[PDB]
Amino acid sequence: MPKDAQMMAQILKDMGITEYEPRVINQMLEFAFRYVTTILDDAKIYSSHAKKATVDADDVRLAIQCRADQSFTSPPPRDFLLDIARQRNQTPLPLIKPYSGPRLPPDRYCLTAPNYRLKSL
Amino acid sequence: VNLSEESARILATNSELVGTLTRSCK
Amino acid sequence: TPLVDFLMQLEDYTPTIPDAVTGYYLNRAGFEASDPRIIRLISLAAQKFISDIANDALQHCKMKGKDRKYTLTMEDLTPALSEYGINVKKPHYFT
Amino acid sequence: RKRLFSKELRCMMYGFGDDQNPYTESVDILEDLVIEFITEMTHKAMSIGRQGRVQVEDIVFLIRKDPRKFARVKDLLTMNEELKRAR
Amino acid sequence: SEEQLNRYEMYRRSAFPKAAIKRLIQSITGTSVSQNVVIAMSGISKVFVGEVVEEALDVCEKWGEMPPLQPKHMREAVRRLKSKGQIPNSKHKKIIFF
Amino acid sequence: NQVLTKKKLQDLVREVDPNEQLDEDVEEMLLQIADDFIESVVTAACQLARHRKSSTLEVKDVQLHLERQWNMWIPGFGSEEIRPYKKACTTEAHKQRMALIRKTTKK
Repeated sequence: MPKDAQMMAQILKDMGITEYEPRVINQMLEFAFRYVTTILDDAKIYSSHAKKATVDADDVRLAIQCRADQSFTSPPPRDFLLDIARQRNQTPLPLIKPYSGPRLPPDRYCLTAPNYRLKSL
Repeated sequence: VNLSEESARILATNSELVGTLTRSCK
Repeated sequence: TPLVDFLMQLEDYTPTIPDAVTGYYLNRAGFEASDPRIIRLISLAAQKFISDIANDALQHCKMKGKDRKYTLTMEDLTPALSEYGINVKKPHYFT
Repeated sequence: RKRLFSKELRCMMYGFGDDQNPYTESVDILEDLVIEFITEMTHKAMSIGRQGRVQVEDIVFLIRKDPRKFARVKDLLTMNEELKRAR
Repeated sequence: SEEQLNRYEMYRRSAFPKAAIKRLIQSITGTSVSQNVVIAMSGISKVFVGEVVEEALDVCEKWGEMPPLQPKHMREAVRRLKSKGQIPNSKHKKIIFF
Repeated sequence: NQVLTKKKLQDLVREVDPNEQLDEDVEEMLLQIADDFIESVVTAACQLARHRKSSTLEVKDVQLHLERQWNMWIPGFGSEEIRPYKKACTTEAHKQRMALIRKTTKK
């Protein structure tokens, strides 16, 4: 147990994870090695783009923020889900026809189709 | 000496035939 | 269409991946494969994908020169996977 | 940068059916494709094989991408020996 | 005919000069290359130009235009070649599994 | 102040297959997609310019965002000559720690 696998069990214990597989700590160290060597990948591309010698802290600060949109994109925020809902929640509920049998969407949104197959010649 | 002067004659005719006028485009 | 005329060249072929293995991984993907020629086409297309990664790793090993037995070490597979969309990054020397 | 392939590329476009007088902004495009093609076949060639530029790794990229670049590099390496055998 | 013989002359005799590509590659490596590298690298780039112009004349024949090649047929030529993997970019780390 | 005007978009469909129509549900979505991506490019190319401690957006940092993320090389502009490619700046600490993985493995 290295000092960063001894600290990876502390992080999962600080969460609600008391019983985990022992393969998890080997997996959470490969993710933590792939992440810092992808940030420092982009932090070396940005140091050469500004034409400097070393990798300063403002390069790593940009490399963190410029890959929080594609590598770790988020579920939509609460201020956006409220505005999408409150215009959807204002149209009234439609009425129901009395006898329509199976009630289904139009035929281009359902999965009912003639569903062919090849002639096994 | 024959290889040195005849190499530039394959390229000298490649500046007389093709690309007489220079054009442009919008 | 080329996909039909290729399938006549598949009646003499038999892939390494069995039909029960491929026919199970299509079941987790969302359908039960009824025609057993579709199972012989997704297994061949996935056998060809392994047979180019394991072949680019061979030519990566035969380009470092040792000529008796070729070991599939991670040093030959990791550059050979990056030509496709598999980017592994394994650590060493955990401090 | 100036254009190092302005007069040579006009002969080549005529060689593949363009015109005797191509536009200037079309040779502007093709001159930047070639400088990137030689860069993106040398930046990837100095990691394969060794950290040099031996031509035994230039022939690796041409297979499994386009067979015309491989069938036209085996002709330039064969005909180098048949043009030193004649001397 | 009399234009096909002139066009076949330019298809074979045209080449990038070896005195400039050896200057161009050595500005990327740092030290030195060999003559059999420059002979091959000057030959692949002629195939690559012939990969674009033969395909940019397919863009022009598809649309309703004539043989003079506008840049509209040339940006479309690089777009169709890149979607078939022909144009290599070693700065885009691609990912196939999602 | 709109950048795409539904006639340049219609010719973009006519150049692919001339017997093809889009719906107004698709046209209103393609317009949105274009504008949204115009922002995505600029919001992540301004930070490349301001990191170079400059206040002008050059073409050399709209290049680096499209190549690295969107897989787009726009040909007809030209760059400066690329510097000699540094291959491996492997440090001494890695040269001595990796010389301990082999020392335990074979000896």
